Amino acid sequence: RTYIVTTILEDPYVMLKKNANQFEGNDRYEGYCVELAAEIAKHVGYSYRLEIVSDGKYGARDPDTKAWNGMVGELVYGRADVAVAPLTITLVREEVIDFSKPFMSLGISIMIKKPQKSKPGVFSFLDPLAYEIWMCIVFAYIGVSVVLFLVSRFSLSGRIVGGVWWFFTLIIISSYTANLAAFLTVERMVSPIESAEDLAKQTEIAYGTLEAGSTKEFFRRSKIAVFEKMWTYMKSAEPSVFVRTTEEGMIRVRKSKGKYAYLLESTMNEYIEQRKPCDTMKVGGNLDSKGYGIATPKGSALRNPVNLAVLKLNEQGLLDKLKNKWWYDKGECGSGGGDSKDKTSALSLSNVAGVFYILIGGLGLAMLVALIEFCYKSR
Amino acid sequence: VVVTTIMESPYVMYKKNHEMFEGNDKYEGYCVDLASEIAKHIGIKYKIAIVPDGKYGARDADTKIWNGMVGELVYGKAEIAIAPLTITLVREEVIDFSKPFMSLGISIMIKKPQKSKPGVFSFLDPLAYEIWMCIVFAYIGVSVVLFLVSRRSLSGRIVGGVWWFFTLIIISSYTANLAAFLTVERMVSPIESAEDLAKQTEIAYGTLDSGSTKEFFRRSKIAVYEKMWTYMRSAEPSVFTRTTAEGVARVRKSKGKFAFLLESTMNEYTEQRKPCDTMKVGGNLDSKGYGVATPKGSSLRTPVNLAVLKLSEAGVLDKLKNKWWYDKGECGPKDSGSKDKTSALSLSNVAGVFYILVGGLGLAMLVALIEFCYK
Amino acid sequence: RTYIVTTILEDPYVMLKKNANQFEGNDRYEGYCVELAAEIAKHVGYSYRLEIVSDGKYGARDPDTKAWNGMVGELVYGRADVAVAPLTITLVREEVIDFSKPFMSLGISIMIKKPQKSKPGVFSFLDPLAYEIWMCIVFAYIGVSVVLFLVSRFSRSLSGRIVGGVWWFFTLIIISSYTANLAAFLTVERMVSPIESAEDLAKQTEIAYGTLEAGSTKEFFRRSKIAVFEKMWTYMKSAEPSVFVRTTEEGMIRVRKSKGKYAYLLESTMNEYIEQRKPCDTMKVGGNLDSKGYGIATPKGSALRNPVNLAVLKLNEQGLLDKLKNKWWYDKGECGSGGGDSKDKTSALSLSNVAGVFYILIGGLGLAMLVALIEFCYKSR
Amino acid sequence: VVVTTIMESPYVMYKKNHEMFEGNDKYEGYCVDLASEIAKHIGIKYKIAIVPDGKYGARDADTKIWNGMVGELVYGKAEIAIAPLTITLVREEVIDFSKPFMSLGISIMIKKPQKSKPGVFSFLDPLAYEIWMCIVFAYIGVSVVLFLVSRFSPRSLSGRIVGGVWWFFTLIIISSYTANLAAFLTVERMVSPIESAEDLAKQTEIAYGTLDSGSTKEFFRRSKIAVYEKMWTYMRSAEPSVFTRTTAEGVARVRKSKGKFAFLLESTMNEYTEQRKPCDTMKVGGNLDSKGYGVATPKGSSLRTPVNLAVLKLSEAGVLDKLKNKWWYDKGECGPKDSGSKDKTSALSLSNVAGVFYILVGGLGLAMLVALIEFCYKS
Amino acid sequence: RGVQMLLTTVGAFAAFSLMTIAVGTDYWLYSRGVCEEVMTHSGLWRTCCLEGNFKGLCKQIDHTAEYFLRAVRASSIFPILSVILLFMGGLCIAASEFYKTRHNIILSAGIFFVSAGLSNIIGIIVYISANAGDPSKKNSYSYGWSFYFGALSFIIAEMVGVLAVHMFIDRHKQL
Amino acid sequence: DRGVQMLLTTVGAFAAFSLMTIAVGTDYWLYSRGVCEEVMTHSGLWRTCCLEGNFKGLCKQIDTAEYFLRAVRASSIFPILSVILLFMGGLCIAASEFYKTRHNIILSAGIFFVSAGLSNIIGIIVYISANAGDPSKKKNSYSYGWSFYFGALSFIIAEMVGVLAVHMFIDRHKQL
Ligand SMILES: O=c1[nH]c2cc(C(F)(F)F)c(N3CCOCC3)cc2n(CP(=O)(O)O)c1=O
Ligand SMILES: O=c1[nH]c2cc(C(F)(F)F)c(N3CCOCC3)cc2n(CP(=O)(O)O)c1=O
Ligand SMILES: O=c1[nH]c2cc(C(F)(F)F)c(N3CCOCC3)cc2n(CP(=O)(O)O)c1=O
Ligand SMILES: O=c1[nH]c2cc(C(F)(F)F)c(N3CCOCC3)cc2n(CP(=O)(O)O)c1=O
Repeated sequence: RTYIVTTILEDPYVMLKKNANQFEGNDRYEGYCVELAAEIAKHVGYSYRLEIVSDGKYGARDPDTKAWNGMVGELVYGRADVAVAPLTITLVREEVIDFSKPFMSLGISIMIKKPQKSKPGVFSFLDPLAYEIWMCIVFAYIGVSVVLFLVSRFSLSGRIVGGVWWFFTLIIISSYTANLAAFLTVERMVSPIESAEDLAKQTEIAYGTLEAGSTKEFFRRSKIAVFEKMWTYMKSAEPSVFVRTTEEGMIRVRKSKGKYAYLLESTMNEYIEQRKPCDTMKVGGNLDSKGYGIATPKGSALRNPVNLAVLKLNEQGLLDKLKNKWWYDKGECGSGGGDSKDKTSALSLSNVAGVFYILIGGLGLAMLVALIEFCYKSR
Repeated sequence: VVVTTIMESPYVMYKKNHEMFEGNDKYEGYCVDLASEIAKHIGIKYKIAIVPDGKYGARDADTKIWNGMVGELVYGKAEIAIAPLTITLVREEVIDFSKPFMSLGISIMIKKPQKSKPGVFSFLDPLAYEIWMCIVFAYIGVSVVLFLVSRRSLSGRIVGGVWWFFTLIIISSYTANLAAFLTVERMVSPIESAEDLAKQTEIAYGTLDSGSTKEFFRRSKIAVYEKMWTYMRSAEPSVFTRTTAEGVARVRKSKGKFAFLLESTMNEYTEQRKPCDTMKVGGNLDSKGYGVATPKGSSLRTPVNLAVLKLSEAGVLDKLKNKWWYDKGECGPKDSGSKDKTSALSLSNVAGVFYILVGGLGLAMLVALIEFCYK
Repeated sequence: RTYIVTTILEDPYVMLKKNANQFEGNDRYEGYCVELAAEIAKHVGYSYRLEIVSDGKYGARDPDTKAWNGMVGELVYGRADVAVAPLTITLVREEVIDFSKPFMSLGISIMIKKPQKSKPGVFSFLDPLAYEIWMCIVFAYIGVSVVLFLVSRFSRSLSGRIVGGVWWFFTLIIISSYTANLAAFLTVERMVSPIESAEDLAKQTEIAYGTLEAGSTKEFFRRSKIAVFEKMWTYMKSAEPSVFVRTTEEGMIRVRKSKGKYAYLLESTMNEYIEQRKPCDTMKVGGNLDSKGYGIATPKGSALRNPVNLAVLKLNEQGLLDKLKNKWWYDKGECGSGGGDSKDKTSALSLSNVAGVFYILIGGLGLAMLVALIEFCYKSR
Repeated sequence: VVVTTIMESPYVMYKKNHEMFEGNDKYEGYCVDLASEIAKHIGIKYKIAIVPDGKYGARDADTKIWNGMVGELVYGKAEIAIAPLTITLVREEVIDFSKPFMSLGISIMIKKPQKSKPGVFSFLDPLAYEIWMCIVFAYIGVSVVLFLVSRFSPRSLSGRIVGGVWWFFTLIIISSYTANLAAFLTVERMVSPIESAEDLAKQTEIAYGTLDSGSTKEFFRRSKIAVYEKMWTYMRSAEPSVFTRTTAEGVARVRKSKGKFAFLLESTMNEYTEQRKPCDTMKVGGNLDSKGYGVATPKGSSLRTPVNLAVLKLSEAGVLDKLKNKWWYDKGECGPKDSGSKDKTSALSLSNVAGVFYILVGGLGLAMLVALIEFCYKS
Repeated sequence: RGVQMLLTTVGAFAAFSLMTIAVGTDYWLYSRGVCEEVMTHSGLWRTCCLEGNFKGLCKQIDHTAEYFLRAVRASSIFPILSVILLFMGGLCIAASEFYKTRHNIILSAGIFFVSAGLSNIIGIIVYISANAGDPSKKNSYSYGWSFYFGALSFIIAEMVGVLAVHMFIDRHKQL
Repeated sequence: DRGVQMLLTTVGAFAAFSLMTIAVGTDYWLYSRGVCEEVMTHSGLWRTCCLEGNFKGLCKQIDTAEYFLRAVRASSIFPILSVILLFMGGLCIAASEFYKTRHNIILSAGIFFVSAGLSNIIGIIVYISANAGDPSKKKNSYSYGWSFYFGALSFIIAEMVGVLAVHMFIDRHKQL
């Protein structure tokens, strides 16, 4: 006999094929879930037919006024055989149907925009001061030069002018050194965001999640002290969650210039790490431990072979290979497919380039006015 | 049972949804939640009522009638006073009070201490005056010993080396101190930080026209509050404020301004209000308390006393105060300090050396002119 | 008729007079509570004869034996009407007797050992570059001097220019190192802040703190539900050293022995008294953790319940309580007579730590003038 | 009801030395408290078995006799077994398994370095590298242009301009150097030379050793991903006997020496050693694999479903993370002092300043050699 | 010879014209003040709004050691003495080019030029200190080239002063 | 002051030889506390031996940009260079005292004096950099022995005999 499987149209798992109608049938979708289904069908041995759920939603086992939705409802209604799909393990789903094995670990990630600061040229030279300060320093240079010239041509006024100029440049150099040291050690002592206690301690970047779902249930039923503090901080909702769906929150975080954060699943973050343009990274560890599974009927003969095959594939490592190739080969990013940036501190000819440029410009002006002097000697 | 409550900003708010329900759950804050907590602790059917007098209750001592919540309690129109009220000797033989659940006293609040922006003192901030005219003494000593040895040699090399090393240590210490000052940008609290440090300072202080503060300041025998009273009386007539709104408008204008001398309730309320600019408490003075009231011959006095005492000891009013006074705030920078952008140095922090250099050049050209004139 | 009052002497209330037994008994008692008792006896009018407590305790609930002790135990079991000795307020004390008013506001205070500022002399001058490299630069200077002398006498020259340049590079690099190091010391000594409140104490870990077992502070901390106090209790539970102490005196002498990192969290009055004690080894910071209070104790149905209430309210309103507190807590204190002895907080390099360069400057000019005199007298020979 | 657990694990311990709360409620730790928590839910009779066998559980091919907790389960002496079982195939075809309550994965181990005291590299560490000979090239340029200016037409304006711009150069370069060195000394940031498993395979400078025999060694020998093939080929050329016999020997060896002899172990034991008395450990994060620890029952019975629902309902409820957090982060005193300590001033010793001393002394030496040589040969 | 006399004379005349167009229109500083960050052009004695609903509505403006600096900034005695000193220097050079028999007038005029540069630098530094000494709480610090041709006046005054010194040396050598 | 200066130079050379022999014969190079528990030990390059403890009598010695420094510290070429250059300078001044007709020998002797100063100063700096590099821990350290003081005395007496020899070499060549 034949068997039917169901899958929900999702970006990290199902590809909407561009050719589409010219290749219909079993070869209509490609991706992680359908390749897993093909591998486990080759392992156990049967014929599988793909199907699409009517509502297009994950569904839940909430005890509402009947009308259960999702794969769990579609399978408890009896018109299903197996259901391979991204599904979160929960007790209400476990109460009527069991799952085989957790083949993937999920956690809660934190969204941080990519910090990129291009180093300027001559602008960075004048950065640790003011423009009117440089105007005044060149004005004072002209003033001390003309006083020295007049006291040389008139003839200890020259000595006292030299002394006050030495005192003046003494203070100028000390002040500039102090200001530059202050700026660089302020830039050094920055703290990147890791885990949750840093977020609870900074109280400067807004963080939120979806209005409902597993993350909202975890936040509402939170009991970790730092997570309880974070939940109470988010309960004020002065800027609120300000989100409607996943892509809307992603757009808001990207347009917030790093001033906003979102708490979404580690699977979604790892998928969006390379598919999206490289502006967000994963930091810290998983905030919670949860897994996935494959839905099987509680009283069917296809309960043990599916578990055995999925656990064999998990132990073999071909699942890890397929996940790695699907999540790294077809990625529009170079954060993980190429070399990263090594933090070596120090400088790399970035801010001192402009003063080198004005150095060469001053030597050029000096040698051209010396050429003018030599041509005046030619006469 | 019926209870009166006066409209005040730390305690009871009108709900945003005014049309949600008229009656019990129409107000939120500290006072109504405390009333609900003691009602749940004891067990009674309670409502919410508002006194139509607008006063807190003071004996006029001429017509012999009591007003406010105490007047409503005395004249047989109320039996519970959940509205906070300070305990006073005059309002004890006419109404009986419970044990105080909140401790408050006369406190100091000052305007926002910003960064200093001087013209000459900014250059004077690193090191000190003593070191600087000791530098002057060292310089004139170097000059006189150079003139002595003048009348290539070992002595000249030695004196040049030690002078170079000396000014080297001076520049290094100066640069280190200035770098530390720019790195930390640590603010220093003003002079008004204690009772006496408020006493000898020249900053003008202001208060309300009448109230607990004026009543306490009418009679004194401490010989420091006497000095404060003489300072207040000899100052400008703008010290007295008819309303605290005019006073806060005055104190937000000037850096020194007319600083308040009031109880800590409005201090801790306004340190975390919408304009988070002043969050200063300084020290504490005097001692007061807030408690509920009960008329005589009523058996619920002992029950409400035990209820409020148990609630204070196991701890539920401290939770309410922390939730609705510190957690409930428009800004988070008051509870935990933050940093600020260092930004550019501008010129006002370095304007001192410019004037000194240009004046030195000017005096050099005058003394050159005098040298030409006398020769 | 006559009346008796039960008081307990711990500190500094029922301290005995200087002449001890030379007085007549009751008339030899100085302190806060005895003066308050005399005043409130003068307000309404009754005999203020002093009694002696039996066991010296303050009283505690013992539901297992259904007994009582202390001043409250003496008052509940007859033969007592007024307990002048101040005591804390618990639920059982209000259940068995009644208090009128709290005559003072007080709570739990967090303390720290007072640091001492001792600026050294010439030692701080060579401090920011260890010890040996000052020696190294001294012989480096005489080495560059001997090289310069030999190249000047043995020979403008190219060999002199490179020596001058490398000496210049040496001076600028080592003085940049000295400036960076001194900025490091100043910054590190500057951004640190003294402890304050309870939450800043909660993030701090190496400072440590602990309280006595036989006290209401431990019961308050164990029964607290505040998340900050929850963290307090959870860290206090994981105590590997002997953090707990039995009595106050042993804990305080242990604190004075270390005086680098501890906090005991005792009651406000005792901490203020220690602040006014001749050791002068602590500073008080922060505010009251809780809102505990004192009060006077009277039996039920007595005729001296309402007059004592009006009397204590009269003392609260008149400010004579503050007068007695100032007199017996600041005037009699032998330490900290001038509390504002250090309040300028002038945080800058003064003459007390940079004077080493001045001393070596004066020494160098002294040697310079002696060798100049030696050259002059050699010429005069 | 008899429940069994292993004693040679960092999850159970003996209270004090002897006669400390004798009975069933004698041992304390994560495993026994988790067993009590899952017993209090369904209502099973808690007990202690702790029978040892010298091994955690295995199946020899020639003997065909199972051992350990699984060996006790298959032949039958208990019905509930809570113990740290890595669920795999060969134990799955014999007895069932429940949903794991925690994640797993092999994580690399490196001893955390304290500081670095180099020689010439300490001198060259601040600023940059190419800046130094950029100044020496600029100095050569100023010298040659000054000499040609003097030779063409011997001070004047050109000398004043070139002297002023050279003075500006020396002040700006010393100000930048002083600012950088001050920012280095005030606060420091630690990143470690190791960052990831791919970088671990790429660096090829630190010795790696998994174990003499175990799950890690079996996974390494049976791996399939090319980076793990590179790691295995590195393991083939293992000269200094990196085949660690015991886990205690490996951590004892990596504690003494940090330059080499890195250890490979699971995340649980690594995080346990993170909070131990030497207090000197470091991990980079990221799990190479994904396993878990779960309970097992002899075949299927009524206790299977009860314990599965009990451990799952404990997994969504915040109590298992409670136990994990409180145990692992409260019996370890090293991690209480989070981040770092700013009370480490010290001073500039000789080792990081002596490089310029060597440069100065060599410069004066070669200067007087070349001076005597040129005076002896030119004349 | 006389070519440098013509050069310094036309330089002084250009200095006077540049001075009077400096002390003429009030187009000194551009700031995002309030007539809301509305753009107004501020000078010395008067400030009006170049765009907004208040077009055509122009209003007057004003402003131990700090008291002296703010009094100097409000009174603006430094530009007054600068322009008086420059006018006296111009009259002296006019007398010098008219009366050839006078000797010390060239040195005097050089002194007036150097002190005019002195007055210019003290005036500009006190102006920057005055208008940057009130930071209050973006593009507030904008310049409309006014200080640029103030710098031009400074450098041309310095040039004519050093030329006057050089020709005093020349005419003393010719004596 | 010419013959007395000859006497001063030869006495300084003999004192330099005596200080070199004392330095190479020194057993208490540095007062370092440790284990033979932290107790005071007399650190020695040839024999690092203890004075207090139950193990007195038996004792054993201590042992790109880092290999060379460690190698030259272990081989201890600095005392060898110091004694070789000092002996060469002393032989040169002794020969100059013997036969006076040559004048380049005293300039040469000044050259060996300044190169011996070079050698012992680089030996001092390499030894301090070698023994100061112990970042593993030791609350109390340093407290250097008198060997460093004797080496400093040798360095200063070498530089003063060098400058005196060069100065009067130029002199005696001038009046020649
Ligand atoms: O079984 C479930 N499996 C789920 C699997 C995923 C994911 F893997 F990411 F696709 C998500 N995503 C969460 C992030 O935004 C996109 C959807 C939600 C799931 N939900 C609903 P929750 O309760 O909101 O987690 C379930 O119920
Ligand atoms: O018990 C008392 N508690 C009081 C508590 C407060 C407040 F701080 F707001 F909570 C005030 N505010 C003083 C400032 O203006 C607004 C009302 C008055 C109180 N009064 C009357 P007072 O005599 O004017 O102090 C009492 O009697
Ligand atoms: O009524 C009470 N009044 C108390 C008054 C004081 C004091 F501060 F000395 F006035 C103290 N001290 C606290 C500091 O250590 C020494 C004893 C304890 C009191 N206790 C016991 P606790 O509060 O359970 O420790 C009471 O019960
Ligand atoms: O059931 C099992 N549970 C196990 C649990 C653990 C851990 F939790 F980490 F303590 C370990 N650690 C492996 C690393 O060294 C320390 C011990 C081994 C286990 N093994 C043997 P494996 O075959 O080597 O995994 C089992 O059989």
